[PDB]
Amino acid sequence: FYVPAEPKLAFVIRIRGINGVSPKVRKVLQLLRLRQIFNGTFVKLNKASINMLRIVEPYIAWGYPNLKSVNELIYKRGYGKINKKRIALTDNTLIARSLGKYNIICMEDLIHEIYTVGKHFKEANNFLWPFKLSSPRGGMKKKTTHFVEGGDAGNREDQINRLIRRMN
Amino acid sequence: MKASGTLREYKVVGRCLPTPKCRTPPLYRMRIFAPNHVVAKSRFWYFVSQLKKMKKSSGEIVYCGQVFEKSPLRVKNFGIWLRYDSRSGTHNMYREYRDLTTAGAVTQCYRDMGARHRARAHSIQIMKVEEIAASKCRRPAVKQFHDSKIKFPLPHRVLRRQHKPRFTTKRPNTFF
Amino acid sequence: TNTKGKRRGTRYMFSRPFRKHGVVPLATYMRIYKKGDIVDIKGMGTVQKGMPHKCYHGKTGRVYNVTQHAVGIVVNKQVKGKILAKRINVRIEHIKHSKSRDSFLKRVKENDQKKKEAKEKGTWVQLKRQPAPPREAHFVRTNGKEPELLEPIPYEFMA
RNA sequence: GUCUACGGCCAUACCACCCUGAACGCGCCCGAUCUCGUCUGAUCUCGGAAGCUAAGCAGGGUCGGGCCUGGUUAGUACUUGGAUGGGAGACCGCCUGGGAAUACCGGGUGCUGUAGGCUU
RNA sequence: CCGUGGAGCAGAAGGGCAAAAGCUCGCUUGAUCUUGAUUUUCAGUACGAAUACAGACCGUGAAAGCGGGGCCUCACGAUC
RNA sequence: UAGUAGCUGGUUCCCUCCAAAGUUUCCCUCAGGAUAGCUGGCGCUCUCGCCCGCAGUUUUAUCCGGUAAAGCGAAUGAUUAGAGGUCUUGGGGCCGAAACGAUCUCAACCUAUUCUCAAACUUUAAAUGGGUAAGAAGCCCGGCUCGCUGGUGUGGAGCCGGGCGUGGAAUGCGAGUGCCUAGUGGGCCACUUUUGGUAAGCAGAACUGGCGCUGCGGGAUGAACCGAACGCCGGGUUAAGGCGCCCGAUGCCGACGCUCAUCAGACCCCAGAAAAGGUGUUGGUUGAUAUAGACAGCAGGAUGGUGGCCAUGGAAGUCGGAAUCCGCUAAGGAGUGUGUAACAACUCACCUGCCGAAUCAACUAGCCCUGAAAAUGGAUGGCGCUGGAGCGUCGGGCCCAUACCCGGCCGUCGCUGGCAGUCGGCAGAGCGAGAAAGAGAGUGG
RNA sequence: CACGGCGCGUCGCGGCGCGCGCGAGCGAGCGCACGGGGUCGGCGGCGAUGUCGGCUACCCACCCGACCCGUCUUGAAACACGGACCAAGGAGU
RNA sequence: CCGGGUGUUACAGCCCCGCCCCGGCAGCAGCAGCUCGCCGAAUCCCGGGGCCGAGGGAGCGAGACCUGUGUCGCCGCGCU
Ligand SMILES: [Mg+2]
Ligand SMILES: [Mg+2]
Ligand SMILES: [Mg+2]
Ligand SMILES: [Mg+2]
Ligand SMILES: [Mg+2]
Ligand SMILES: [Mg+2]
Ligand SMILES: [Mg+2]
Ligand SMILES: [Mg+2]
Ligand SMILES: [Mg+2]
Ligand SMILES: [Mg+2]
Ligand SMILES: [Mg+2]
Ligand SMILES: [Mg+2]
Ligand SMILES: [Mg+2]
Ligand SMILES: [Mg+2]
Ligand SMILES: [Mg+2]
Ligand SMILES: [Mg+2]
Ligand SMILES: [Mg+2]
Ligand SMILES: [Mg+2]
Ligand SMILES: [Mg+2]
Ligand SMILES: [Mg+2]
Ligand SMILES: [Mg+2]
Ligand SMILES: [Mg+2]
Ligand SMILES: [Mg+2]
Ligand SMILES: [Mg+2]
Ligand SMILES: [Mg+2]
Ligand SMILES: [Mg+2]
Ligand SMILES: [Mg+2]
Ligand SMILES: [Mg+2]
Ligand SMILES: [Mg+2]
Ligand SMILES: [Mg+2]
Ligand SMILES: [Mg+2]
Repeated sequence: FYVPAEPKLAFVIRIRGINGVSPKVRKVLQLLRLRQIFNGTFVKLNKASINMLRIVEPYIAWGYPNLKSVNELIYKRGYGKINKKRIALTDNTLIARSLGKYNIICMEDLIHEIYTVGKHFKEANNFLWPFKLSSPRGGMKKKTTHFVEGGDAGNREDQINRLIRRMN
Repeated sequence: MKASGTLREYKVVGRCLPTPKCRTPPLYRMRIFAPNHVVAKSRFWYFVSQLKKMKKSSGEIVYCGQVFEKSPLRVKNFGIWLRYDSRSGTHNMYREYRDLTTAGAVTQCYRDMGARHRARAHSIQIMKVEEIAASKCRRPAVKQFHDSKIKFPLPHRVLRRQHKPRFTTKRPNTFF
Repeated sequence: TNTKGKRRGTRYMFSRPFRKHGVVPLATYMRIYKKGDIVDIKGMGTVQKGMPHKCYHGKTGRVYNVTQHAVGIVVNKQVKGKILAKRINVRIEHIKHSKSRDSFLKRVKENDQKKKEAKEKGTWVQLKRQPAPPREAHFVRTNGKEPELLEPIPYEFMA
């Protein structure tokens, strides 16, 4: 048997509101930059990220994004955080200035670095503003319960791509 | 488990991570009936945690793949050994069904359990599924379909599509 | 309400461990504490002189004053919504060097040594402790023996 | 191989009984003028060297007790977080993580620091 | 002869204690004079209680040391 | 004299921004104050367009604990039951003048076991959790001062000078600091933990979130439940919940079953029910016997010792006490029941004839039914619904919130953003362009 | 095939890479557009005493929503208290 | 024609099994427009319906030998 390498990149979408959140869950959501329902972001995986996501399992749906999902998310919803301002990325020079020192100079560099989790994935992801996704067309199964028991919360390995296709 | 839609049968094999104590732990294989591979892996971890001293954090899914039906065109009799939880006590049972696919038979089993004993998928623990010869079948509801010259009519056909001609001057016929 | 005694609710905290009563081993007395060591507090009921208050039991502080028999240490205490770094005097029995700092010190010496080395070699070496990375791809070899089936066992009552 | 003086960790070192101890040493042992102290030179203190491993002490033994360390019990008990799960309730099942303790069955029975000896 | 405390340590209880913190003797008055710091309740204020010091006079012991009250946790009181 | 009032009542325009507390300590303090806490306003010191810090979070190390659990063949304290020993004593007897000389015993005792326990027990001992560290204020050198400590320029501390930048876990984020200060100091509710109480929409705590201070979609209705928090609008999509009609949405040729109620059932909080039962029906578990011919059903037998022994006035089998044998048999119990005072008589167990293939139990769990009685007429929200519009497991599609996405508009905050360059026949129209800096001025080959 | 000059070519490994000069880092026009937020260089009717426009405001109808304010309070539509209606005066100086 | 019985290819068929090039041939997640999947750097084309159009001096080239114009920047192209 050939066990493939554990995925290094995950996509996380907040699927619960602001009302009535435990302080610890609130702090972890703030750290992950999910301050609004149907916000999304990329997270690189390690022990710290695993435990951090486990703490906030009931509030997020996360999975392993596909290359097409990364492409579509960057091109359609991708805005850059330039000068503490949310600027839509309509030209390569905006990327080139904010990430020139890291040899990211266009959309292709940004997408490649995000998808392969490069040496400066932290800088690229932080430059990337959190994605504001629309409500899932076709509806959710059940927001409250876990994905394994027929809900939407928790970890879904590759079904996050199906979710993204309708949420963006 | 949420028995959503029609179930699928998955072969899942897993093992503990290598440790200084033992280089190569034995691989354990199980048949899981599940809507998809994610819940299949979850059920595998649950069952193997009950059986052996194994946990997902101290293990790994070596392989997980759907196993397709060998003969999906031959109607077969399936015997299922099952273990379920009632409102007071747990019971082992054996039920036979009649279908073309093992996954279809197991889905029938889940629906029948829900219908007859109000047992839920998180309560049912499926144990064994075997093709059973018609001579070895012992439930009359399955045995009564074992004859060469099967013959029966459709006595009282209830009119469907009752609303497409919502106002019709006939009184419908139920004998065809 | 409760009582404001200094030793209320310490019958287990200040007690001695099982089969460990009697003479205090002298190694505790024969340790050297200087100015600035990170040190742990653990009240020992065998000696009653210089016993720390129960709220500092299990806390870690920094030594700022060394005296004939006792040591003054600065330790943080959470009082309501604020933390006070207050200094207390504890006799040497109820104190113990913290091993949380020596690991970092040894790491500092070791990565400083490996930074000094390879400086002439020009190669690259990692110093920051990266978190546990995800497991990489590998092959699991079956040795001709197929994995054995696992099935749930039937219910049958024990009691 | 091992002992003495001072120790560190304080039973893997303790407890009961049995066997063996070459040399040095440690002891038992012989006396009370002096130092010293008792009802009593028994203890303590002092002065010695006839005898002895009897005892202490050291090593070893016991399908030994204990102790120490593993397996089993056991993914059991318990438990963080979740559900418009079940149940009249009492309580229970599941999802996400952590995860014990008896009985029972194995292995072991002091390591070591400084100084000074014996084994010429 | 056995005896890990199954006794005692003023008192309630709990903790602690075996060539001792218990019992018996010898000598003494650190229960003395003095400025600060700190802990306990706490507002981080007092009183009360307590803890490490420092400066003198001492006690005890061969000495190292120990002692400025009671083995620790309670036994107490502003302005005028 | 407009006496005082910690107590009632009232307390007059708009928009914008921020936004609480019912808790700590003291008070003749408990309907009130003071003080911390929570708020606002005013600022100030720096910061980025290599690096500093900080965190209701994790990771890697390292300590702290005595709850949940467990244990009593471990200490303390409770606690059931039998085993084996002895004289260590006592108690009923017995042979003995007496004798631990002897017989049983009952006991206390000892040794191994055994059943069940602890908020004020414990050898063990979690999960969740509480500290500390993760570098420049750090490491590595050289040298001075000391009245302290000193076998010893010993130890320690403070000083100077010098060298090392891969800024030494992840993630996120500008930070620090100072004045002045209102209101508050009646709280309540919910999951989980938990004390008193028979219990309570009772009384009292811990953590978190809410209500109060808050509107919106759903639960018919509703301070707290589920979803979601709000500037004025258009489009799209959802959450929770729903889609017979009221009432937007299944007017799907939806899937598989279960259930008949002369009191059916119908969705967290939540608004009503238990023990015990059913040959109603549907599943399941276990054990039997049946072509050496069962289960019914229809018919024949259902005997002797002996009216067995003790018995009672009478007990022949049938009120009572043990046992329960034999020969005859295809079979008959010293008897399963009805009957008389006793019999008698009937009947059963058991075996035969006809009939010729499946039949018996004992449990267990679903729905339904009995258990099930209150007062104005009455409420799955109503109508009503039974090839469901009920119950369980499920699939597509559809409906809509002030939530989410796109767009417009108002305002606030931030960029402590840009513009004095309107530089014009005296001029030459730029400083948006990935790369710290001159559309530079002139002199020689 | 986002290949396209000549050379001196080691700026070179065996040519490709890859450097030094070539008036020395200046070829120009037109045109189309998935290109830093809509235009038409496109049109059609009805208009003098019966017709055109008038958000709001006057009256009326319909569907949906909708309990009376102020106050104390944990909690007010309350079977808690003040309030028939109108004008003027009326309380942090 | 039906029912009952026997049985093992007969006047039907079914299942498994060595090979014959895994025997050979299409074809292949099949418009035999539903027998069962996951997808698209391994994905492009065309069409229909609904709502909106906020903003308003972006410059080009002309060269101190001229002073025009209002279709301009980035990007993708075509012709000489
Ligand atoms: Mg909520
Ligand atoms: Mg739709
Ligand atoms: Mg919830
Ligand atoms: Mg003597
Ligand atoms: Mg000896
Ligand atoms: Mg001997
Ligand atoms: Mg042993
Ligand atoms: Mg030695
Ligand atoms: Mg020799
Ligand atoms: Mg003494
Ligand atoms: Mg002194
Ligand atoms: Mg004393
Ligand atoms: Mg007045
Ligand atoms: Mg008052
Ligand atoms: Mg009042
Ligand atoms: Mg406690
Ligand atoms: Mg307990
Ligand atoms: Mg209450
Ligand atoms: Mg609020
Ligand atoms: Mg609210
Ligand atoms: Mg209701
Ligand atoms: Mg809308
Ligand atoms: Mg409705
Ligand atoms: Mg917007
Ligand atoms: Mg209405
Ligand atoms: Mg009032
Ligand atoms: Mg109020
Ligand atoms: Mg009244
Ligand atoms: Mg009143
Ligand atoms: Mg009135
Ligand atoms: Mg007026």
